[PDB]
Amino acid sequence: GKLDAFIYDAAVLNYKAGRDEGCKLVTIGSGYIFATTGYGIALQKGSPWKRQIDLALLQFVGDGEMEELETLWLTGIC
Amino acid sequence: VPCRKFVKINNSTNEGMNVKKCCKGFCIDILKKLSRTVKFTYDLYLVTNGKHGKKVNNVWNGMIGEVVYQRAVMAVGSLTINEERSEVVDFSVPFVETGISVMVSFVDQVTGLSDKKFQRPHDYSPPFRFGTVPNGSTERNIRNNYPYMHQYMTRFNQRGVEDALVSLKTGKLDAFIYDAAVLNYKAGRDEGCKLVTIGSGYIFATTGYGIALQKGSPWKRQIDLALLQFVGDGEMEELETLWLTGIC
Amino acid sequence: FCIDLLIKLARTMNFTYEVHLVADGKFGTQERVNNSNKKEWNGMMGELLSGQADMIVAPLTINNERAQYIEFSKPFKYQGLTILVKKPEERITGINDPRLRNPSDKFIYATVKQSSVDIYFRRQVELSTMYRHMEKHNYESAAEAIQAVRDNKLHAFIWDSAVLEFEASQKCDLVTTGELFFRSGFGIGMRKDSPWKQNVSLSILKSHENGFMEDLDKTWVRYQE
Repeated sequence: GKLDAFIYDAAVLNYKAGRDEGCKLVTIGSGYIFATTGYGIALQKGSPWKRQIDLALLQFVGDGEMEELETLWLTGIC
Repeated sequence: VPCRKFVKINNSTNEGMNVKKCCKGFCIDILKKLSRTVKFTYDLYLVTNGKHGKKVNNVWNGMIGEVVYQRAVMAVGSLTINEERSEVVDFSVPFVETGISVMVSFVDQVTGLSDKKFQRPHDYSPPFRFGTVPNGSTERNIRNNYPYMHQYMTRFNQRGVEDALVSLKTGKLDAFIYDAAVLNYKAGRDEGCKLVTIGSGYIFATTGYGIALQKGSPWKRQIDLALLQFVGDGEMEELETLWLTGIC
Repeated sequence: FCIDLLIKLARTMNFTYEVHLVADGKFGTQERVNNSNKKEWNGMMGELLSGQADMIVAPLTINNERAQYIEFSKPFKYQGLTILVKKPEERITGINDPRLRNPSDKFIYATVKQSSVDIYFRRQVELSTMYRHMEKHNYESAAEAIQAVRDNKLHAFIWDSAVLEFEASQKCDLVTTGELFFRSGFGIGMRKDSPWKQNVSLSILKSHENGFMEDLDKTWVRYQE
């Protein structure tokens, strides 16, 4: 009770609420009145590795393997 | 995976064609994972003589005739294990708990092999009926258990698994004796679910499914390690989730 | 049970025997000896590989590690794993409980110290949290866990199926879980390539084909109270 609310990123708080004892803290929505951005991979300007990394990410998303990793490393209870 | 089968053209001559077809399923996944792990080469094809195997006066047939006479190496497909099959070849370790079971139409009439129905159908007022598949090792198991049961089953025979399924759905058959998990898979995808299994393998045979290899094969220890690797990490449970549907 | 199995083996094949017991209450694990960085075994495997024992007649948990070192026979028992609880969600329904994925000081679950279940979980590279949690509460024998959960001090215990089914038939407060995972088999612990393998395995299969397994069920398994 030393703080009322806390502004942070969405999915990390979703993972912390998905493993919290009793689920006392409650999130707000799913990013409706928020930024709702994404995470990428930062590369330097002029690196030739960008296209292969993009093809590998589109391979990892487009087969459910990314969904399997998100099922493994996230638990959306309560 | 590709496969071939020597299918004959007509019944006057013995000439035929090796028709090439595609194969999926559970043992196909087992063979693909063995090719991933052990890193060998396989020559998969279908049998043309018939069923699993039956000693017709010291003459075998089917996959037993292919393995014992050394025209092939091993059988990835399912096979029941009894005394003389373990005499003629060497089986691997089992991987799945598949006994036998009886399919009938919660209340339960038959309790198991110690049923009072298994003495005389004149004791009960409706004359019921139950048989097995022809040329099967379950017939040999019954003939080693009870020859009188074979004498009653001789008038109760049938032809096909799907034919016996249609006979149970319409009413041309009362009960049927088969293995457990295959009937569980056929009942888990059946519309209506009127046919109810009996027990979970308590008064039954409770055997397993292995891979028969030749006597003295060097691959036997590697296959025995690979099966325990495939079961001991939940990957066999993943294949059971893929190829079985446990309802209710 | 296994004493009557050995009686059946001595009735089938004529051989005498010498029944003794292992010095501890452990199966045997692969542990660093405290000098020269050498692997050693202990327990029943440590007494078997030293030449002091000949045949381990025990419900041996068949795995890939022990198959690399010794030869195995055909399994006589076929069963899975289950959770011992005492009787709001009083059941757990297996490993897929998310509260057991990230445990705490409330859900107290453990297993027998130096058991093959711990090795099977050690192969599982995605359940290291349970491996770090259960190491603080491992007991010597399973009867210690039965007595501890009898005093409502434990909360879950991974164990074989039919043993806890028989204990549930003995005591009605002992409740098993619903799921059935790790469907494996228990056989006879054996040596390497030896003439005591083929004839003994044929005798075991002869015990499988007849109603002697049903007779052993009539002794202990089918008998209820």
